[PDB]
Parts: sequence; structure tokens; C-alpha cells
Amino acid sequence: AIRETVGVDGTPLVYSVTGDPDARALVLLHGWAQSSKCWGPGVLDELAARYRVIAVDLRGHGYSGAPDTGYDDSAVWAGDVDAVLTAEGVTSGAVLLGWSYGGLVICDYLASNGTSAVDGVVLVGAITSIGRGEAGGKVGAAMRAAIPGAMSEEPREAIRALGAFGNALTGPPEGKGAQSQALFGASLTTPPRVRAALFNRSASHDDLLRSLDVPVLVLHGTEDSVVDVSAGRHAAELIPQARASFWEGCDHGPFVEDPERFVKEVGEFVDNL
Amino acid sequence: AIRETVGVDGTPLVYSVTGDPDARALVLLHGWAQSSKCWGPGVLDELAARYRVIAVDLRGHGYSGAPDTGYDDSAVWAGDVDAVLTAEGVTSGAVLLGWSYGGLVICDYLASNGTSAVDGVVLVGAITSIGGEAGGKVGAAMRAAIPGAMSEEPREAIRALGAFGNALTGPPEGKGAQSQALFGASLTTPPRVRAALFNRSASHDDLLRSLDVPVLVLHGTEDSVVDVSAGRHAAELIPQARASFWEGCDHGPFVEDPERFVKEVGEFVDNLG
Repeated sequence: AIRETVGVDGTPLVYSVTGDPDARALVLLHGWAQSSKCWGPGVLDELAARYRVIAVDLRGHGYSGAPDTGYDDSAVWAGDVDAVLTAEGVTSGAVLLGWSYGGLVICDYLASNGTSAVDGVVLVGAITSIGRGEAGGKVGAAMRAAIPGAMSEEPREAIRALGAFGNALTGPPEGKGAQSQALFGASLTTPPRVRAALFNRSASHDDLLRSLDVPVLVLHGTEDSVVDVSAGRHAAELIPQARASFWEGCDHGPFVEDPERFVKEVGEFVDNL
Repeated sequence: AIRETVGVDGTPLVYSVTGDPDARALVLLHGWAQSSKCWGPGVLDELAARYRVIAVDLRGHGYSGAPDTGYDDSAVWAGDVDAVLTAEGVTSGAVLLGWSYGGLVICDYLASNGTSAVDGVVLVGAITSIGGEAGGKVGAAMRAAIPGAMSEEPREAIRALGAFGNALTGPPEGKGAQSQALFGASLTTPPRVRAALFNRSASHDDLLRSLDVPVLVLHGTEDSVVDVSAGRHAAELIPQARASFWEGCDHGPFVEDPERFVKEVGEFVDNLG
């Protein structure tokens, strides 16, 4: 299951592969300060019964390399998605699913490489742009409160600031306490300098979204406190072939809040390509 | 650098390899609720310049499989070490370095397999037994954390794990990213795994008295996690023990003074010829 490839700058990239090698590739791109573990074991098992699941550790995250520079270069991010697809020999049919920051990683890839390797995109609580005035980068109250404390090298300041997200990634944590802990833990294992580097950039992919020639599922919680639901509304409006699924009452982690509904909606989208 | 093998029960075991493949094998076994990332990049770089560094994720930890049962079986732990050595073709010359719980993993392996593949052992802040066991004597910070630190409920577990404070780093000035990462790794370890590691008994004083290779006991005199008495006990029972008691140090000597740690480990390993 564990694999390694290399980015265009020589950075090692770790990812995991499960499911039938002959099935459709479903590439999972996680959020800021997370890892390939963020999806629950239950959701990965359900997806692996139907697709060839490729769960990447972003550069600076999980077991991937953490270089000093390059996090602000859309071409470097594109190169990372390309390297994983190339390593798995995925040249067509892929579905790229991006949670949170993972939406921006997908859009960097599509902006450099186009859509020839992909049949579909799923944006989960995603940003698709980043910077001042970007509707597709619109952050919620919890992310606004965590900056810049969550980027601190001083541990008490970072723990307090990351801890300020509360139950945003899980929803009500009843029966999910191990997931709650693991998602908080992954944020703290991400180097502060990486947390900072991912946000010290600007990029607009509004015109990329308007140009997409593949179907996109926009899945977003209406009470997302991390990436405002307006960011998902923005992407659904610009993408020519978007299907929106706005989960009433859900915060930032739909795959944790309702793993059954997440797998059903992602599966119905993918199965209908 | 990343690879994987399988334990005697089918559990996947992830580890990483760095350094000259023709150099002496140095196997790193981490502590309770940690991972192969615990050692710190500077320490791993310095060791990789000298040795063939094999850094394991224990079962239940890091990217290794986390099965429900097996953690109270000395034979299963023995089989995990054997699996890694076998996968890497290490049949002689190895030094096993165990931090904290890693020392008990090493003792399980030596009790099943004997010493033919190893030329030396390093016990760093280590337990060697668990359960009136002088080699399993808990320090005051670990005694206070049981059972809060194994709680499924995230507020309780975050508090109890966070209350270890500087136990793993010492004064954290200039080490804030390491402080965050070590706290984070503990939270990423499932609560059920944190509990299962301690729900067992193993008695290895017989094994310590029988050892026929050099052992460096390196232990802080103010270790709040594993009482320095456990190290003094190992150093007394092991026929070829030598001891380095770091005055004032807590549980993370490789974090408190990475230069001293590499010097002392390197001198030990370099004089096994």
C-alpha cells in the first residue's frame, strides 16, 4: 500500500494505494496541515471496494519531504500531482478529490496539465483560489481566528490557535473521539514553517474553473467555519458542469460528520461518469 | 527511503531506510504513542552519515497497521523486529536502539530470537519489562497521565497528553516545532493502541542477565516518564552494560542534546570492532 515518487524539484512524495488496479483511479488530496490519514479508515475501506484509491501526502505533510521553498509555485504543486499519476500509470479516467487546500492543489494541476488524465473532480469544503479578494479562497471565522497563531514555532501559541478550530473538522465528536484527536495531532506534526508557506502565496483559478470540460461535484457544509460555503457556491457557479451538494448544518469535515452520506454522494457522482 | 513488510499476524509494518547500505545496521525503535519521526531530522542525518539507519513505525503507530489485538504478545512484537531485519537482509552486525517502550520491543525480540543478528543494544530512557517489574518503573508524569492519556474523549486526552509538558524535549527554546510534532504524534496514535500497549505483562530480567553483547544504557536522571531506576536496574543486570546517566535530563536526550546523543551512540557503535 505505501509508495514514494519524486516532485519536479526532487522532493520525495509519499502516497498509499488500495483497491483493484483495474478500477477507476480516485486520487485523494487532503487539506492544510493534514495527511493521507484524515479520511477515516471506514471511508477509505468503502472507497477501496469500488475504486483504485490513491491517497497522497502533500509536500510538507505526512511522510512526504518538507523542502524550504516552492509552496507558492502552482507549477511545483502541479508537478506533484503529475508525479503520482505518472508513477501509478494513470493517464485517463481519474477522479481528483480535494478537501480544503486540496482543491487549490487540484486547480494548480489542471492549470498546468489540463484535463486529459481526468474524467471528474470532487471539491470537498474546498478553496480553488487563495489571496486577498478571492471569493474561491474565502476563509471562515475559525481559520481567521487561527492566523497567525497556528503558524507559530512556540508550542503553546500553536496549540491554542489550532485548538481554536474546536470540533470544526469532525462535527459533534460523539463516537469519533479518536478521529478528533488524530486530526488535531496531524496539524501539530505539520512543521509550522510549512503551515505558514502554504498560505504565503496568491493564485486565482476562477478562469481555470470557467474553462473546465469535465463534471465537478461541489460538496460543502453550509456551516463550514474553515472555508466559507460561499467559496463552494463561487466554484459551482463558475464551473460549466458543476453539481452542488450543500450539506445543511455540516462544518468542514463531511467525510467525518456523515461517512455514509459522503461515500454515497461521491460514489453516485463517480459511478455516473 | 519508505518501505513496508508484514508481521507474523499479517499486520503491515512501515519503516524507512537511509545511509550506506554496506554500513552497520542501526535499527531505531521509538516509544509509546510515537513514530519513526520522533528522532528529529538533525539526529537522523548525523546517524545516516555513519550507519544504515532503519527507523521503524511500531505496530499501531505512524503508518504501520493498527489491528485490534496482539499488543500483549511478546512473540508478535519479536516477529515485527524479525520481519524488518529479514526484509532488509540484516543477519549480523545490527545495533538495536530502543527509546522508552522500544526497549521492551527489543527485549521481546531478543527473548524469542536470541542475539545472533545483533552486535549491540542501546536502551534510551527504556523500559525492559512491564507489569513489580523494576525494568518497567513509570516516572511521575506517566503515572499522572494514566488513564486520561488513553481516553477516547478528546478534551481529556489532549489535556492528559499535553500535561507531559517538556518531558520529551526539555526547555523548548529553539525546538518548538519538535515540541509540537512529538505532542502531535501521541494524538495521532489511536487511544485504543495507547491503552493496549500497557494492558500486558512481560518479565525480561532473566533475558537481561543472559545477554552476551554490549549494551549502552543512556537515561536522564530526571526522567519523568521512565524512572532512571529502570536504567540503573538494566545496567546492573546486563553483563556487558555500560551506562551514561545524563544529569538533569528528562525523557528525550536526543531532543535535549542531539550532539551529545549522536556522540555517545556513535562512540559505542564505533568501538564494537
